Amino acid sequence: MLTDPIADMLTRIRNATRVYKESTDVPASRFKEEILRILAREGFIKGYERVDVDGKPYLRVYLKYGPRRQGPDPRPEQVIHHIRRISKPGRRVYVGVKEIPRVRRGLGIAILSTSKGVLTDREARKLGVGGELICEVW
Amino acid sequence: RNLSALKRHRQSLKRRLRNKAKKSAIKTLSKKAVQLAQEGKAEEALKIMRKAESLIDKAAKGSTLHKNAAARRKSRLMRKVRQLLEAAGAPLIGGGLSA
Amino acid sequence: GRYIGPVCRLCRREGVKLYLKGERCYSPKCAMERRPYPPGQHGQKRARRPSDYAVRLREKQKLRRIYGISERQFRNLFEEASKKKGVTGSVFLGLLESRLDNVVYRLGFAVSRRQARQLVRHGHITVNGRRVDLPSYRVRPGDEIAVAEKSRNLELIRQNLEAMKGRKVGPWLSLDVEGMKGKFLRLPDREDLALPVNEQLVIEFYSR
Amino acid sequence: PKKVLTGVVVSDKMQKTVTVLVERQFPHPLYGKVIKRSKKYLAHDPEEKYKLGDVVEIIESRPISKRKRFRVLRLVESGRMDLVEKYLIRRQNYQSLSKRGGKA
Amino acid sequence: PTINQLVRKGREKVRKKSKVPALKGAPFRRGVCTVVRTVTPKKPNSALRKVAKVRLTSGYEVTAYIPGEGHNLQEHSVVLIRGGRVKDLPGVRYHIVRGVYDAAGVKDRKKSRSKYGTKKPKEA
Amino acid sequence: MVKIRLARFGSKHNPHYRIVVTDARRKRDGKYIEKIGYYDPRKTTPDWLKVDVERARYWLSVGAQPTDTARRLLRQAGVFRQE
RNA sequence: AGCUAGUUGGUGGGGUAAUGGCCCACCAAGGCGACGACGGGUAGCCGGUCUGAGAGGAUGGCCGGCCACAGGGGCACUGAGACACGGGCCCCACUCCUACGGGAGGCAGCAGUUAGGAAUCUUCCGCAAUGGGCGCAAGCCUGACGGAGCGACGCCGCUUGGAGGAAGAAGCCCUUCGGGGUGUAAACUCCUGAACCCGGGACGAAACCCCCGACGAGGGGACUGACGGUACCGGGGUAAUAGCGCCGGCCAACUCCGUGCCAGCAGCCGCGGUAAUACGGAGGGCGCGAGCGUUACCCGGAUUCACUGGGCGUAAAGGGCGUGUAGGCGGCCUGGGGCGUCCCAUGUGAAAGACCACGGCUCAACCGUGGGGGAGCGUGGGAUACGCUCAGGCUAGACG
RNA sequence: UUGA
RNA sequence: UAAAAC
Ligand SMILES: [K+]
Ligand SMILES: [K+]
Ligand SMILES: [K+]
Ligand SMILES: [K+]
Ligand SMILES: [K+]
Ligand SMILES: [K+]
Ligand SMILES: [K+]
Ligand SMILES: [K+]
Ligand SMILES: [K+]
Ligand SMILES: [K+]
Ligand SMILES: [K+]
Ligand SMILES: [K+]
Ligand SMILES: [K+]
Ligand SMILES: [K+]
Ligand SMILES: [K+]
Ligand SMILES: [K+]
Ligand SMILES: [K+]
Ligand SMILES: [K+]
Ligand SMILES: [K+]
Ligand SMILES: [K+]
Ligand SMILES: [K+]
Ligand SMILES: [K+]
Ligand SMILES: [K+]
Ligand SMILES: [Mg+2]
Ligand SMILES: [Mg+2]
Ligand SMILES: [Mg+2]
Ligand SMILES: [Mg+2]
Ligand SMILES: [Mg+2]
Ligand SMILES: [Mg+2]
Ligand SMILES: [Mg+2]
Ligand SMILES: [Mg+2]
Ligand SMILES: [Mg+2]
Ligand SMILES: [Mg+2]
Ligand SMILES: [Mg+2]
Ligand SMILES: [Mg+2]
Ligand SMILES: [Mg+2]
Ligand SMILES: [Mg+2]
Ligand SMILES: [Mg+2]
Ligand SMILES: [Mg+2]
Ligand SMILES: [Mg+2]
Ligand SMILES: [Mg+2]
Ligand SMILES: [Mg+2]
Ligand SMILES: [Mg+2]
Ligand SMILES: [Mg+2]
Ligand SMILES: [Mg+2]
Ligand SMILES: [Mg+2]
Ligand SMILES: [Mg+2]
Ligand SMILES: [Mg+2]
Ligand SMILES: [Mg+2]
Ligand SMILES: [Mg+2]
Ligand SMILES: [Mg+2]
Ligand SMILES: [Mg+2]
Ligand SMILES: [Mg+2]
Ligand SMILES: [Mg+2]
Ligand SMILES: [Mg+2]
Ligand SMILES: [Mg+2]
Ligand SMILES: [Mg+2]
Ligand SMILES: [Mg+2]
Ligand SMILES: [Mg+2]
Ligand SMILES: [Mg+2]
Ligand SMILES: [Mg+2]
Ligand SMILES: [Mg+2]
Ligand SMILES: [Mg+2]
Ligand SMILES: [Mg+2]
Ligand SMILES: [Mg+2]
Ligand SMILES: [Mg+2]
Ligand SMILES: [Mg+2]
Ligand SMILES: [Mg+2]
Ligand SMILES: [Mg+2]
Ligand SMILES: [Mg+2]
Ligand SMILES: [Mg+2]
Ligand SMILES: [Mg+2]
Ligand SMILES: [Mg+2]
Ligand SMILES: [Mg+2]
Ligand SMILES: [Mg+2]
Ligand SMILES: [Mg+2]
Ligand SMILES: [Mg+2]
Ligand SMILES: [Mg+2]
Ligand SMILES: [Mg+2]
Ligand SMILES: [Mg+2]
Ligand SMILES: [Mg+2]
Ligand SMILES: [Mg+2]
Ligand SMILES: [Mg+2]
Ligand SMILES: [Mg+2]
Ligand SMILES: [Zn+2]
Repeated sequence: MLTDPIADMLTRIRNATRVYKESTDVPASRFKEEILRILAREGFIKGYERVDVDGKPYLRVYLKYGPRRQGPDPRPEQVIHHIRRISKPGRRVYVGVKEIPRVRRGLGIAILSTSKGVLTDREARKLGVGGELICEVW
Repeated sequence: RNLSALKRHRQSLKRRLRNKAKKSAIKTLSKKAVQLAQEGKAEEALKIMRKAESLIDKAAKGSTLHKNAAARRKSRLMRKVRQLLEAAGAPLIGGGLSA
Repeated sequence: GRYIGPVCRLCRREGVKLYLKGERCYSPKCAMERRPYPPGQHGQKRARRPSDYAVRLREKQKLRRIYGISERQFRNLFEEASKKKGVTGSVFLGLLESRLDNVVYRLGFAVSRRQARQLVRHGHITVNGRRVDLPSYRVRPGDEIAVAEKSRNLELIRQNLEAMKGRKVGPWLSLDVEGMKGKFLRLPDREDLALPVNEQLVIEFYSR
Repeated sequence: PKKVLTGVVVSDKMQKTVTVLVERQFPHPLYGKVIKRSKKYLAHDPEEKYKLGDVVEIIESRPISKRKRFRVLRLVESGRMDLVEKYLIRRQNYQSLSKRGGKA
Repeated sequence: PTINQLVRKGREKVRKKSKVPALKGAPFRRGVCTVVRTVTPKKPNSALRKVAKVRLTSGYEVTAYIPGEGHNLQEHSVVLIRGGRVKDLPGVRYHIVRGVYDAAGVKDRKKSRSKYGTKKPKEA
Repeated sequence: MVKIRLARFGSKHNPHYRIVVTDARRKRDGKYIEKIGYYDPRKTTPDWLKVDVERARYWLSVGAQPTDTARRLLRQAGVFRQE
């Protein structure tokens, strides 16, 4: 058993991209799927899709990267130079709308889970609501 | 030395005595009444009970008891009295107690 | 209060020309002209590479010494400038520049700042017709700075205000050489002033 | 408004008085983690109406005694010693914490 | 530590021990001299540093350095202690205030005078 | 009894009072119940005396007793004019 | 690390303005504690204050709010109110009177004395102003207060001069002995004119009161200033206090002589044993300036107790291992609830302070006015993603 | 032996 | 060799 599926996911991703994988499977849950959408729309990953491995539901997550590069070490840049978990079991982090942070002066996002669904710090700010600060990506 | 308002003391001692005396009477009569009732002697148990009521209310006219202090006493009195009587019966003189 | 001592030695230390004397500072009789090198028994030896600190110091010393203001008053002004909205550097200068003892100097009633200071003290100056003998008094926009009538006929105010005929006056100021009165038009913009000083360094000195 | 609290009756060895265990949750002031603290209230029960295991509402009342400043508003949920258990046990572990002896 | 841990034990605040039990943390303490010895420097020094055992008002007895070229402190000299150790003589953690009470200022001192209690010499 | 009086707030030689409603027993510069005006005895500005007439009238309506000086100022501001 | 007998609860009383083991009979045998009881130590709490980028740390003097105390202990009387600082009773310690039986007293009110201490003021003026008590009022009382006095203790403003002056006096200091420095600094020339001397001279004070009117609204009139002959205005008018720390690195400022592990310096690293920019003096220089240094103490730098924001193979740090209690934490789907969480409205968040703005003292310090802030908590309404809870389902964890 |  | 010491 995973103690925190959401962190598990952000990591599977963190790890998959650090070795330039093409996709990466993660056990499914609506909530996880919901975050992937934000992740897609913001253009961090190419997208994802429901699949079945060994007969159990997963979520292929097609990752994205920059272009090849010059000089020593041609490995591309990462679209996801960062992806950390904020709230964690046994230390949840909740914020008010005036308390939603601004990741990298806006060049990054923060996915919150509010009583109006899962949204980015901009979306959440817009609808004028706060919630559980899930993670920040940039 | 000599703060002429020693007069306040001088007076408190009088008022003290004046009160102490009014209450001493209230108590004695209250008992007398409670005792008479406790023996079924309704006729006079109330007779005396009324003096007590009257004495109490008068004491409340000035600083002696004044207030709900009186109320409390009249209450606890008629309460004890009516009861000790209704343990033999016959509320004769029907002094202070109603119906 | 105020320095009160050899002022040319200050020019020589900052290596730049400061005008703590008005005339003479223009004449080749100036000390910055004769021996343009630090005062003292070592002013002529090779100056060692100054430390980042020395630089910020010397720079700020320069600016402050230009107005003859005390490190005390000089600092309080800077802290006031910091708090206010707007580029601290600019605001600071506008403030140092709004000092009556200085405005009187800008309007040529005096040849130097140290002189304009004494003019203010000895009541020879006026603000909106009311007397003011506070060198630190802060002139606001619209205020009119004049000369006490009782003073208008002074052997000194003659030359100074006379020699002011046909002379230009800073963009933020207007001078009426006849009525012996000028007007503080607006707070000097950083670019209006041309001081041999880099405020960034100053802002950074008080940063430390 | 008179404060109202909800808890479990963890004792009723007292005449017309039951011990209600109320819990609360709050963000630790510096560390944020939601922590759960709890307190026991001696509520007034004039009819010996409530029993061990009863979850009830307690309401700020006028003093009934030193210590008693609450009355049982109403029964929220009948029997459930699962809660009473935690308590008894947590208190039972106290034995094994001195210089004497108890249980593991 | 985990958060649960910090929630349970929390961090412990750093306490600070004094270098000057001049008691009441008082800036200065008055005392009377016992001895007026001399001491040997340690580590890599050599000289006859002038110390003084002092019985303070604060019910204390401690050694205190006598700064300056030379003093006039006998046995029962009334002195003022000010605190400031002396890297060389372990045990000496205070200084006598030249210029206060029985300890006379320093003579012929023309520079760092406020320290060493020396009035300004007239000149003309 | 409650009162409508002056509370000194200026500074040395620079007195500025506050017309206040405070309990009679309180120190003067102490905790008042309500400010209902102010007064600059040296009338150093065009506005050296303001009074919330509606409010003053309210307190007077419930017992508040003005100082003889506060009564004077309250009058000057038309608290008692009934034309 | 266990605590508890009025102890926890009950019935009936007593008591108070009033609830209540507050107190008393009688009855039950309870109550409290690792979510830290009991004990020990220390301490009046708060608005705020200092510091910090913040989070936080430290703090509670002045001012405002609450509490407690009035030589120490206890008690009640009087009264709307007290268990009463300048009221009462008793015990105690002390001081004073004593014809020895016995009495008198309590500055943690203002001022002052003495003691202790490194250290903290005038036995001042006034009741004019504000406020308070009593009085129908005149008025009386008010060491509350408004003022002055002393102390650079702090903050702010101000002066010890301004302009001209030698390819540059003398003196003093270095020197390649040519000269370099102090330095336009000085003397000088001219100008202004703090101090001081005359003249004028204040706001703060219009009420209470009297008259008219109705003892009201309204109107009219009179008295009253401690600060003070002070502030300030005008006239005249002298060129007239500068000190303190530092100059080896950190750290801005360097040379000669003296001294020779000595005398001494020293915040840390360190410096002095013959040529020391580090000891002492001198010339020169840097910093700051009616102050400048020192000591002590708080925060900072210190992400060095790390929530923001740290670590544990060899640096300090994994428990010798297991079993397991409490606690902490919890896979996937659906539904109810709506505690956590989030949202709107509302109440509260005093004044002062802090922030912004305008304004009053010539400025400022200081002060007045106005505006904007605000976490937390109460109330009403709403949201339901996540956490929690209840109910049902699943098989990917676990177990068989 | 000390110190550098 | 400056000293401690011989
Ligand atoms: K009487
Ligand atoms: K003009
Ligand atoms: K036990
Ligand atoms: K009324
Ligand atoms: K009872
Ligand atoms: K304790
Ligand atoms: K602050
Ligand atoms: K923070
Ligand atoms: K605190
Ligand atoms: K505190
Ligand atoms: K605090
Ligand atoms: K009238
Ligand atoms: K004059
Ligand atoms: K002169
Ligand atoms: K020599
Ligand atoms: K040497
Ligand atoms: K030297
Ligand atoms: K030296
Ligand atoms: K520190
Ligand atoms: K070990
Ligand atoms: K062990
Ligand atoms: K609220
Ligand atoms: K739900
Ligand atoms: Mg009798
Ligand atoms: Mg009465
Ligand atoms: Mg003149
Ligand atoms: Mg029971
Ligand atoms: Mg509770
Ligand atoms: Mg040595
Ligand atoms: Mg020290
Ligand atoms: Mg009126
Ligand atoms: Mg027991
Ligand atoms: Mg009862
Ligand atoms: Mg009762
Ligand atoms: Mg009890
Ligand atoms: Mg304790
Ligand atoms: Mg204490
Ligand atoms: Mg910090
Ligand atoms: Mg700050
Ligand atoms: Mg803070
Ligand atoms: Mg206070
Ligand atoms: Mg005493
Ligand atoms: Mg009474
Ligand atoms: Mg009394
Ligand atoms: Mg007294
Ligand atoms: Mg003494
Ligand atoms: Mg008076
Ligand atoms: Mg009065
Ligand atoms: Mg000379
Ligand atoms: Mg000159
Ligand atoms: Mg003249
Ligand atoms: Mg009068
Ligand atoms: Mg008449
Ligand atoms: Mg009449
Ligand atoms: Mg009138
Ligand atoms: Mg240097
Ligand atoms: Mg020699
Ligand atoms: Mg020697
Ligand atoms: Mg030195
Ligand atoms: Mg030498
Ligand atoms: Mg040096
Ligand atoms: Mg040095
Ligand atoms: Mg810093
Ligand atoms: Mg820290
Ligand atoms: Mg570490
Ligand atoms: Mg080892
Ligand atoms: Mg190790
Ligand atoms: Mg091991
Ligand atoms: Mg468990
Ligand atoms: Mg779950
Ligand atoms: Mg759980
Ligand atoms: Mg659903
Ligand atoms: Mg649910
Ligand atoms: Mg809720
Ligand atoms: Mg609110
Ligand atoms: Mg406020
Ligand atoms: Mg102004
Ligand atoms: Mg305000
Ligand atoms: Mg808010
Ligand atoms: Mg609400
Ligand atoms: Mg609500
Ligand atoms: Mg719902
Ligand atoms: Mg289930
Ligand atoms: Mg098994
Ligand atoms: Zn020049």
